[PDB]
Order: sequence, then C-alpha cells, then structure tokens
Amino acid sequence: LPARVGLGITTVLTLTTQSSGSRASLPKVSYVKAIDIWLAVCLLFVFSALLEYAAVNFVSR
Repeated sequence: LPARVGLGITTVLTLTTQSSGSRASLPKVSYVKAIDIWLAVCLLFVFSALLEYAAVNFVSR
C-alpha cells in the first residue's frame, strides 16, 4: 500500500514527461493535448504540494 503511493505518482510522473511531449517533438497537436493532460497532473500535484507545506504551518505536525 505505501509503495502504491510513490508508484502511482511516478506513473503520473511518466505521463508528465510523455503527456507533455516537449522533448519528444512537440509539433503542435501534441502541444495542444499536452497542455491539458499533464497539466492536470502538474497543476493538481504542484498546487496540492504547496498547499501541503502551507498546511505544514496549519497543522504543524
């Protein structure tokens, strides 16, 4: 179960690289879809992470 965490995210992380397709080529079609697919991960993951620390201050665990 614990590993499923990092594993699930890293799976998303793979998508972060692939879904974006910036390094692969990023001609135009892949760019349009990329900015909506991985951003869905980059946006939620980054925002939640910042909110995670901001809670670091809220909860003060």
